[PDB]
Amino acid sequence: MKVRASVKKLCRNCKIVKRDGVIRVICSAEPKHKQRQ
Amino acid sequence: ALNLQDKQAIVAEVSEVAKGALSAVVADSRGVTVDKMTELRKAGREAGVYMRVVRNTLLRRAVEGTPFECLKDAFVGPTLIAYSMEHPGAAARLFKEFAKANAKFEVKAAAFEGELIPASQIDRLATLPT
Amino acid sequence: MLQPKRTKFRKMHKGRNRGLAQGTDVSFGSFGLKAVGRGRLTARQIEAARRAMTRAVKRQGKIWIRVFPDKPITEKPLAVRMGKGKGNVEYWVALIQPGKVLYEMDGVPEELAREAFKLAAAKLPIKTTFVTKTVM
Amino acid sequence: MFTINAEVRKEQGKGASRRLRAANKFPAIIYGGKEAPLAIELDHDKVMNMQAKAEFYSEVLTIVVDGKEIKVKAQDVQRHPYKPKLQHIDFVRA
Amino acid sequence: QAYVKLQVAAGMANPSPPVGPALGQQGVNIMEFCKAFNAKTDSIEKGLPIPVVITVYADRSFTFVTKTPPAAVLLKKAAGIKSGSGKPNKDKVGKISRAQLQEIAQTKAADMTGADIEAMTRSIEGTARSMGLVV
RNA sequence: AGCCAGGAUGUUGGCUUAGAAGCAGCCAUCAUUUAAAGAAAGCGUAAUAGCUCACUGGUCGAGUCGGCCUGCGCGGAAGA
Ligand SMILES: [Mg+2]
Ligand SMILES: [Mg+2]
Ligand SMILES: [Mg+2]
Ligand SMILES: [Mg+2]
Ligand SMILES: [Zn+2]
Repeated sequence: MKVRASVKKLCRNCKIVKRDGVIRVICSAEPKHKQRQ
Repeated sequence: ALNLQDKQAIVAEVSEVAKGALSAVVADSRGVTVDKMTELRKAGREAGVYMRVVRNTLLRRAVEGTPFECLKDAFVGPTLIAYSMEHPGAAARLFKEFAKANAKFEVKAAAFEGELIPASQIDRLATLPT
Repeated sequence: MLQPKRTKFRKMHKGRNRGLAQGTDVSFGSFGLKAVGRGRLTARQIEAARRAMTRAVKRQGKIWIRVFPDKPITEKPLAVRMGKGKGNVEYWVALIQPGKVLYEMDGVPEELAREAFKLAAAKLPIKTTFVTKTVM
Repeated sequence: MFTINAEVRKEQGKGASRRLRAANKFPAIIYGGKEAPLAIELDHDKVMNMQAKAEFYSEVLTIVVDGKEIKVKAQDVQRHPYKPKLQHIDFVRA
Repeated sequence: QAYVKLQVAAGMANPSPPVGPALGQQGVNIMEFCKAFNAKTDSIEKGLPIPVVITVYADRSFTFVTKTPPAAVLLKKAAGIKSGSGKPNKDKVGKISRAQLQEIAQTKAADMTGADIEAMTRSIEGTARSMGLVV
C-alpha cells in the first residue's frame, strides 16, 4: 500500500482504476503492486 | 495477410489444390511441439524436405480464398474446421494420419470430416492405398 | 561542469529575462530536447543532466551542449545587515528564454532517445519537450 | 502529386496577420523574376500533412490563386519557436 | 515421457554419484537399469556419454532406443583441449575451423533430422561460439 | 479480447563449473521441423525436473488499438 502522487504500472498485469475520487493501481498476483493515489 | 500476401495465399489455394485437391483438419488442441511432430515430422519424412501444411483456418478466410476449385468450402468456416493440404495425393495414405493421430493423442479438434472432395466422411475412405 | 575561465570584470547586474530564443532549431545532429518555459539554468543542473543522459546513451554516438553559464550570480551572506556592499560570487548561471535548445544527440535511435531525454528532463526546472531533425 | 489551394489576404501587417494566424491560416509570399510579390494566406492543418515529406522541399508545387496554377518550389520557412506549427513561407516563381 | 538429458559417467554402475537418486526415484530397478547401461556401450565408446531416453512407467519394464553423444561436451576432441575457452572476447583462447563437420553431422545421420550439410555445419559452429571458440 | 491446446530444440549457452541443464555474467544469436519455441523476457534448485508468456493453428458479426493540438475539470493539499 504505497501512497504517491506519481503512480505507474510495473508488470504486465497492472490495472489502473478510479474508485471514489482516487486513482488506484492494483494487480492480480502481487501484494507489493497494490497502491493508492 | 495483407493484399499482397492474400494474393500469394490465393495463388497457394489455386495451385495447391489444383493438383492435389485435398483439404483437412488439424489444430492446436493437442498442440505441443514434440506432440505436433507426430503429424509434422512424420509428414516431412514421408515427403522430401519441403513439408507445408501451413494453416490459416478461419470462418471468413474460406469463401474469398478458395473459389477457384471445390466450392463446397462453405462447411469449413466456423468451429475450427481446419486447413491441411497435400500437394500430391488423391485420398492417399496421408489422409488418415490425422485419424491415427486423433486415436493416438488428440482430443477431437473439429471432427475432421474430410471436407468432402470425393464426397468423403469422417472415416478412412474406401479408395485408400493398400 | 562548465564555468568561465575568464570574465573581463567581476560582478554583473541582474538584467531581465524578456524575448524569444535564438538557437531555435537543431543545428548539428539528429535529435533535440528543447525548453518551453521561462527561466534560469545554473552550472550544476546541466552537468547533472549530462551525466543522467550519458548514463542512458552508454558512451555511444555523440552529444553536444551549446548553453554555457556565465552570469556571476551572487549572495549576500547570512546574518549580515543589508548594507556595506554587494556580495561574492557563489555560482555561475545561464539564462534560458522560451525556445532555446540545450543539448543535441546523434547515432542512438529515437525510441531509446524518448526515455533517454526524459530522464534528463526530470532533473530540470523548466518544462522541455522533444524535437527532431528538420530537413530545412 | 502535391498541390496548393489558397486565396489572397485582405489587409496586411501585424495585427491582421495575428488573427489570420489564429483562424487556422498563416501568411506566405510568392516572389521572383517578373511577377510582383504576391502576398497570400494558406491553410494551416491542410499543409501540416504535406510538409511531413521532403518532397515539399524538393518537389514542384502548383498553387491555385487567381485562376492561375503557379509552378513554384519551396524557398524558406519560419516556425514558432515553441510550437508544432508553421509561420511564413517563401515561394519563388521558378 | 521424462525427456531431459542428465546422466553419469560411463564405466561405473549404480548410477548415482554425479546426479544421485534422480534416475531411480521410482520403481524401475537396478537389474533393468544396469543390464543395459554398461551393456549398450560395447558399440559406443568410453569418454563421452550416451543419451538414453529414460521414462517413468507403471508397467515397470522400461525399454530402450538409443541415440548419439551431445555437443555440450563433444567440442573438446575436434578442438584440442578438454577445457580451454577462457573469456573469449578480450583474452581469446579457442577457435573452430570450417569444413571438418561432414564427419560429425552425418556419420550418425539417421539420428539428426536434416539432410542439408552446410545449414547443419553452422549449427555446431554456433555451439563453438556458444562455448567461446569464436571463428 | 473473450471458449480448445503450445510457449521446441541443433542443445545438455557454457569457461569448469559449490552445482550448470536459460534466468546469478562479460561468449554468438545463426539455425536445421521453421506456422514457431526467444541455445531466452521471470519463478525452482546444487543446475533443476514440469508447468507457465509471446511465436503462431484456433473461435468469433462491426468496428477500431495508441500519438498531436487545445477547452475544461481530478489528486498532490498538515494548524494551533
Ligand atoms: Mg469506500
Ligand atoms: Mg535573450
Ligand atoms: Mg500589436
Ligand atoms: Mg480547524
Ligand atoms: Zn503486480
